Amino acid sequence: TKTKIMGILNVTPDSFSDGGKFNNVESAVTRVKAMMDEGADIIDVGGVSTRPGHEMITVEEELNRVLPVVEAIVGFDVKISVDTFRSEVAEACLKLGVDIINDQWAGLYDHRMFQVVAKYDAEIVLMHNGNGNRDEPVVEEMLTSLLAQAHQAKIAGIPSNKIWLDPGIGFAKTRNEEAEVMARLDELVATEYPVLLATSRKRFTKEMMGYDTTPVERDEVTAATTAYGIMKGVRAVRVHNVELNAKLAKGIDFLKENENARHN
Amino acid sequence: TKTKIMGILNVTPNVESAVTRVKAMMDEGADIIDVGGVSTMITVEEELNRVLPVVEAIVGFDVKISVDTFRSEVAEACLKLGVDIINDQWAGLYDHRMFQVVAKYDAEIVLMHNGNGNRDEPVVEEMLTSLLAQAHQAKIAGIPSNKIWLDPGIGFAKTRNEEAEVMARLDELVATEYPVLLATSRKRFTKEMMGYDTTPVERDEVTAATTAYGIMKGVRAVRVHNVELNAKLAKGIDFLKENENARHNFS
Ligand SMILES: [K+]
Ligand SMILES: [K+]
Repeated sequence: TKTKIMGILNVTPDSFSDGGKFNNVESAVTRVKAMMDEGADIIDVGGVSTRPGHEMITVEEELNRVLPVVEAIVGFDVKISVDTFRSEVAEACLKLGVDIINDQWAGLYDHRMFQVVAKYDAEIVLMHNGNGNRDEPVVEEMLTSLLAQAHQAKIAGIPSNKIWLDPGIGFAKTRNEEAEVMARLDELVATEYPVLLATSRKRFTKEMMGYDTTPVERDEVTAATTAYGIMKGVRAVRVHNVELNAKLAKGIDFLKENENARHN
Repeated sequence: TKTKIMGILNVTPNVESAVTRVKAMMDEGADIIDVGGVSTMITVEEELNRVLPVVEAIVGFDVKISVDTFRSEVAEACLKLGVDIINDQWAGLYDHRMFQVVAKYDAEIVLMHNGNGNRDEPVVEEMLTSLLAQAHQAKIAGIPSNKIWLDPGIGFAKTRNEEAEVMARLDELVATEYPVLLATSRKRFTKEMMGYDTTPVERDEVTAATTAYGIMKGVRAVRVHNVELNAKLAKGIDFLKENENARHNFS
C-alpha cells in the first residue's frame, strides 16, 4: 500500500562523471546497495534515452551496457526495472529475472514488447512520449494514447494492476504542456492503472527554482512533486535522491492513511 | 499567498549564537523567527533575561519576529521593542491580560490549543470550541480578526490517538478561516511517524511531510527547525497548488 520508491541507475557511458572510471559492474553494485539502504523498492537500470539528439545504439550494444549490471543486482532483495523500448533487450533481461520493463515509448516503438513482458509475467511502465507537434490538448492526447497502449498491454495478457502509466515529464512537451500535465495528475490516476511520476531533476523541477541550479539542488522541489503526486494518488516515484523521497513518502503515506482510517 | 515559514529559535539554557542562527534562518527562507525562552517554571524576570537581549538584537532585521510566551509582561516588553507576533501556547488562558497587551501594540497573536487533557468531548470539537472562544476574547480586547492565528497544539495535552485525529482533520480547523499555523516539527508525533526512537534531527523529513500535507489542507504557516528543507518544499507545494488552480481556472 506504500508509495514505491524507484531509484535511478543510469549505465549509459556518457552520463559518467570521472571519465567513466567508475562505469563498471562493481560501482553499480555499490550504488544499488546504497539505494536499497536508503529505502528503494525498485532500481531502474537504463542504458538508452529516447530524447532527441541522443546516441542511437544497437540492441547488442544496449545489452552490453545493461545485461552485466542486471545480472549482478537481480539477486538483491529489491525489484529491478529496465528502461528499454526494444523487446529483444527486454526479453534478455526478463530471462535474467528483472521485474519491470520501463518502456519510454509505451510499446509504440516495438509492439512485441507486450507479449514479451506478458510471457515473463512481468510489469510494464508505459510512458507518454512523442507527437510534440500535436494539435489537441496534451492531457487528452496523453490519455488517448496511454489508454490505447494499456489496452494493447491487457490484450497481451498483462494485468491492469501491472500496467503503469508515466506522464513522460521531460519528453516531447513544452513548458505549457508540462504545467498542464502536472495540474491534472488526478485524471491520469483516475484511469485506475498505477501511476509512476518521474520529474526528478528534470527541467520542470529546474524551473520550480528561482535560480540556475546544479541537478542536486533540485532535490527539494522534486520531493515537493513527490508529496504532491502521492496526495493526487500516484503509486510510485522515480528519483535520484532515494533517501529524501523514501522518508518524505513514508510521511505522506502515513498522513493519507491516517486520514482515510479516521473518516472511514 | 505563499505559506509562511516560521523558524524556531530556542534560547533556553547567548546573543551571538542566536543572531548567527537567525542569520542562517533568514538565508534559508524564513519569514518569521519564533524566539522562545521557556522550554515548557522560571520567573517572568528570568524569562525576560533570556528573551529580551535576543529580541533587542534581531528585531531590526528584515524578518518578522514572533515571541513564544504566555505571560503578558514578557509579551509587552518584547512588543515595545517592535516584535510582530506573540505565539501563545495557552491561547491567552494563562494570562487574560495577554490580549490587551497585544491589542495595544497592534501585533498578531497565535492561539495554541492546550490544556484540558481530560476532555469530555472529542478532541477536534473541544479544540474548535476552546480556540474559537479564545479568538472571541482576543477580538473584544481589540485585536483584529485577521491578526489571529490558530495552532492545533500538536505535542500538548493530547494522547497519541487524539493527535492522529487532529492531523486527519486539519481542514476542519482551516475551515474556521483564521490563518492556521501547523507546528509539528520534531515532536513526538513526527518521531512516531518514523516508527522507532529516532533522534530529533532524524524527524526532519517526516516533518517536511506534515508541511506539504498541511499546505494541501490550507494551513498558512509552518513552524519548523529545518528552515531550508521546509522552505524549499513549501515553495514547491505552493507552486503546484497555484499551477493546479491556474490550469483549472479555480479561484
Ligand atoms: K530482485
Ligand atoms: K523585523
